[PDB]
Amino acid sequence: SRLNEYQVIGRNLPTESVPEPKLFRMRIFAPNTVVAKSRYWYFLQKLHKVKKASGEIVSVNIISEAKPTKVKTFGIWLRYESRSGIHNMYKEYRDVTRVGAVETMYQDLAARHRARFRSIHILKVVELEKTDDVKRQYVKQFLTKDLKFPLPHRVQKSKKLFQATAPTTFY
Amino acid sequence: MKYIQTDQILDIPEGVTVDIKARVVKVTGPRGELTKDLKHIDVTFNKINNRAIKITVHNGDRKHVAALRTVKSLIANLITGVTKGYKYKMRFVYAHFPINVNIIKKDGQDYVEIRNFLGEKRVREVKIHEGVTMEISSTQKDELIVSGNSLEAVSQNAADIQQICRVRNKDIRKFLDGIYVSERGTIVEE
Amino acid sequence: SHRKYEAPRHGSLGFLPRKRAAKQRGRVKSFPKDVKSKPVALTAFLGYKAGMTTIVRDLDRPGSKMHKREVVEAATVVDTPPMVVVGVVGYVETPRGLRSLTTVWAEHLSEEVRRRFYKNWYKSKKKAFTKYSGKYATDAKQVETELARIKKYASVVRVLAHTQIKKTPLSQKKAHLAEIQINGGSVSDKVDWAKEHFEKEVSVDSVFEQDEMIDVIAVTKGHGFEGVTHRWGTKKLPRKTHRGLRKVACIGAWHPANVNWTVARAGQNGYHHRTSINHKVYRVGKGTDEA
Amino acid sequence: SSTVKAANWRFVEVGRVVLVDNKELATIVEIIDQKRVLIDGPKIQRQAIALAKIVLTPIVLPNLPRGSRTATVTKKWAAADIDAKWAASGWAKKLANKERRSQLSDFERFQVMVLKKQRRFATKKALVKA
Amino acid sequence: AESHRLYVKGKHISYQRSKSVTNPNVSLIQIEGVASPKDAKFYLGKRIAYVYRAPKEIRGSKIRVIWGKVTRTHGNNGLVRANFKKNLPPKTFGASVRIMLYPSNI
Amino acid sequence: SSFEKVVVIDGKGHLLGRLASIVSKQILNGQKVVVVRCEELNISGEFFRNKLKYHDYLRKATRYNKKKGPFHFRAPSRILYKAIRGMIPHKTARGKAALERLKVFEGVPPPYDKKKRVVVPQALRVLRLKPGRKYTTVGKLSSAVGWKYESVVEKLEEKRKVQSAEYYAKKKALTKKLNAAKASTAESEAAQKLAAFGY
RNA sequence: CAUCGGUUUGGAGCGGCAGGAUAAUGGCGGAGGAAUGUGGCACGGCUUCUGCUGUGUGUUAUAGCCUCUGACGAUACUGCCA
RNA sequence: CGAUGAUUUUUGCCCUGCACAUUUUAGAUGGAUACGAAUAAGACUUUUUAGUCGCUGGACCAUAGCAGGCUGGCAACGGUGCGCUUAGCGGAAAGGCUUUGUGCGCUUGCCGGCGGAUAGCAAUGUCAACAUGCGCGGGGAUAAAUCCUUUGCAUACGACUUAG
Repeated sequence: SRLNEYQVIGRNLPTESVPEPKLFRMRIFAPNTVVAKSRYWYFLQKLHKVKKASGEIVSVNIISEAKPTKVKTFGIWLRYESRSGIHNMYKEYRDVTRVGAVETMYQDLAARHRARFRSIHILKVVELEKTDDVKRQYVKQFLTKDLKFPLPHRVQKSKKLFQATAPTTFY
Repeated sequence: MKYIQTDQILDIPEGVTVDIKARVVKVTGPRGELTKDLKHIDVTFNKINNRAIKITVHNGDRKHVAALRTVKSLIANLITGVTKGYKYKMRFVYAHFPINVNIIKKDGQDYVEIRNFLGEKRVREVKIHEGVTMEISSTQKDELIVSGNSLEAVSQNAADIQQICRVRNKDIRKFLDGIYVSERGTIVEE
Repeated sequence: SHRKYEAPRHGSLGFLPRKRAAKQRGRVKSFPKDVKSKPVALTAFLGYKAGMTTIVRDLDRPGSKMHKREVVEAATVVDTPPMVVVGVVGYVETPRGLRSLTTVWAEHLSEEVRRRFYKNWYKSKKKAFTKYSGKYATDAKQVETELARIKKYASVVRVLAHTQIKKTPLSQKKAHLAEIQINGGSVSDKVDWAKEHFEKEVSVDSVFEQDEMIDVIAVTKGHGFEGVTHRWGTKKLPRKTHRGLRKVACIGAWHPANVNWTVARAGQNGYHHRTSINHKVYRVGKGTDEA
Repeated sequence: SSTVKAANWRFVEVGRVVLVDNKELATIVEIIDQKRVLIDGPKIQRQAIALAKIVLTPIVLPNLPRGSRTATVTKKWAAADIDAKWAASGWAKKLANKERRSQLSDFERFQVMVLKKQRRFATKKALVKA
Repeated sequence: AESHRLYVKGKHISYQRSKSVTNPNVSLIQIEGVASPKDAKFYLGKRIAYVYRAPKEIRGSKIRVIWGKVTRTHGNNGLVRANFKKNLPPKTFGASVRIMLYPSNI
Repeated sequence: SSFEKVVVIDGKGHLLGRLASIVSKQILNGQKVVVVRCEELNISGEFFRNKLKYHDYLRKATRYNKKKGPFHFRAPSRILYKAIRGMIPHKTARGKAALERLKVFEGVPPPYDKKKRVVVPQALRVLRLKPGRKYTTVGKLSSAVGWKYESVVEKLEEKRKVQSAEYYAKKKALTKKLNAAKASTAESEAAQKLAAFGY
């Protein structure tokens, strides 16, 4: 989707036995706060004896990128369901925002594994600080010194249906 | 994976002048000139110096990268064809019936005429490609020498001669008769 | 269900439709391919079927049981008086096929060929080719201009020739006029050859030699409306079949719910255009020879 | 010699001046992917953009380090005087002439026609004798 | 003086329609040189004339007109919806109309 | 975007179906279209694949009478015409008129050899196909299935290009002379004012 | 044609206000650090050292970058304007 | 779909210069404005090293004058329309593209004088190419086919091959 990173905090409803239950935080990549709070309860019931009916959302906050114009490399740890089983995988993405790497991930597993949004768990998104942290060659090839490349065969978009001159692709 | 860039380096010997313009390679050497069109491939060329040429593929996938070292090898074969030549030697293999091979000329064209192959009355004729020289070896009994500047033409004439002498309706493990390429080298020994 | 037993189809689907020829004069569908290195020569001739005869001949075919031995063979006589050249046509290569560019005629045409252009000759003023005959007035530059156009643009040159049917015993007075392609030499050579032969006779001995293999173009014998039994050679039905037996019993399955084009049906038999090839020339006789 | 004809492409490199929206200049400061770059300029917002949305110009801002911040890019842009180099090219001149033509009024178009008539008279007079 | 045109060239393209049902009360018009809804919004409210020839003369003239006006844009490529006093006959699909420069708001 | 009296399209290097759809919408909307050089059109996919497709097309014929069935035209212009006609409601009077607005040719016959041929960028093979893909030339596909006049068209196309080259050399020479005359009248009062107006 | 009333679709619309990490950035200042190490230095292959260049070293020099942070100043986004 | 022959002695037919009036239009309303080829390439200059052009036709040509009137001058010896006229090229469906001389106009290249109203505040406010007919004028040419009789290379009848 078009996503945002949210900080969602929730807890079990206080009881006279437990008047200050533990506060649990999750980082959720969701298009809006309605899905952000929905995804939160989805993962807490995978981890704790809690429900939306027996729990309480305490805080929902957008987490903005720290340096949105600094180019980073992200490692994303995934747990997705295929047609046959459940698999763990790790992939890497280059982007300037943490959210935009997760958006690329969702497009990428849709394209390479036919994995829908419902079939994916994001275990962890980590910015790889060191160039030695980069394991995948499809993003390591852009970390070489003095990187240059042309864009051969440029196709120019025309406003008109008919053109009176021969087409060209220089660039 | 779309490799960002892949490179190969041609090496040009001292007397050879490669010449590339719009993926049309013209290699000139002491032995003559050879030309090759590579318009079916998306490659670019950079002259590093008079002894090296860079061959590059930009943002190429696995197969388009695979087509790069073959471009290098084809141009290298052109280079070694105009400076050393190519020589394929064929040996005549027969158990009973001697194979009578002659270099004949009919209608102004050179032909290799194979007779008596496995005793057959049929006369096999193989057209000799342009730029390719056939010779019956004097130093060796039952040997044909296929030589020329173009490796592709030389090897294809050798293959024509070998393929026209195939055995039919027999156990070819037993009936091993034929004309086979025994040595693939160069005219100028190194 | 399949046929109980197999049998080949009756008749050829390559000679459909079995209709009457559009004309009685057989037309050369294809001429011999032109070779420039050869001399300029005609590729066809028109004659009249006289009759059949018998010859005796010594066979020269080694390995045959009739080798060096006399054979008795059927032969056909074709009456072929010399044809007269009266015109020339130029053809142009186009992306839609050959196209005739210009037709140049001779100055004088005989009456037998001018009757070709009439349905009622006896009631006519016989005005054909009179203004064209006037085109030759004292310089004939119109004719030379058309001939130059043919030389400049034509790739295929055909001559126009007619038979001298008055030399045959036929009571018909119309000559038969046909286009005969000229092969050999350049286009200019062909046009010069055609012009120099205007109003001249061309004999068979200048077109065909003895021992040649030639083709025959003709319209076959007409038989009128014919039933399937003789038109297509189908099997006669049993003697005890109701409503007759010279039929095809099943003219189709239930589906396709139509009669197919491949089923034998009654219709017109004979009078078809045929091209028959590889007829050997045993004799090119001469009319002046008394033997 | 060898005489190899080489491509005269424009490269995606740190220091390339690009047009954005066919109006404004920017420079590439760092490459993200085959498809995306980070661009910056004095009169544009530092942003991650796709190379399809921009056009590489024949101008390179020399000696621009990878990942340079806005202050460094602005200082080096002013030093190299990229704006003047752009404004001196036929590309920028054609863009400017297109804008100027688009701002003409009906009266100015009439004057253009009249002056064109005069210049055509002079041009034909010169052409017939040469 | 070789040109005297004061209207923009147009074409009667279609009726308003779904896949199978057409609505003759709305015509789809292509204004020449217009390729976007932003360009086509200049022409909203302008009067359209379909000029045609007829067998009978009316007051010495064989030229008749059906008048209309541009009401709204259509789609993304600069076609407009038009509303004529009498519906344009279906035979005019592909026929040229005149997009008038009035009511002017320049 | 202008309405033209006739749009003459040079069909060389154009993808068959994309050009067909664009031309179909053009002629439906009342525009006269001429497509020349239909033997230089392109279909995506290797030659063998498109030849197999045409043989699938040839398989189809009316069983009870072959003369009623589909008529498989072999000429490149007729292949383009079939592609276009499949995109037209050709069984109505309006579709029939729209098809009357169209002409397709092999080569560039008169009078179009001395007219302006345009291209259609949305249907150009060099601009549409990924640079590694294989394509077919309709002229080669037509010859492989029965078209007889390939060598006639190329002989006539070489003659036309020789004549068209003489045209261009003459036109280029007069452009050079006119440019030299416009250079002489530069920096004149009329020229300076026209430069301030953008001309 | 004008103006009105009802309904409705728009504009590259314009302005004011509020919220958020009282946006995150960026710019300016301070402190620390590293490399896809700038200058320099030491060895080299081609250069009359003509973006010459490669490999080492180390930490701003004849480029810069990253992290933390201090006082300001904006913008995005989402709402509100009777 | 092409080439070619002949096309009514009738007041009928053909070609052509006008003049007028009509029917029709799948839809004029300044101009269909002509290299070829590649596209991981094109084109300029030096030098084959390098620099420059494109990044769309929002271009080019044409465009002022009662739908464009009537007159005058200046500057140039150009531009353009029409009519004769010279020569050449074009056969893919050429039916078009050039070109010589000449004559009559116009010229907005520049500067003048006179005219337009009232169609009333819009009403397509009527201006085109193709065709046909009809009047004149100038030239030009002067047929066949079918039925019928006949034939039998044909044939159910039509049709076909012949002859008259």
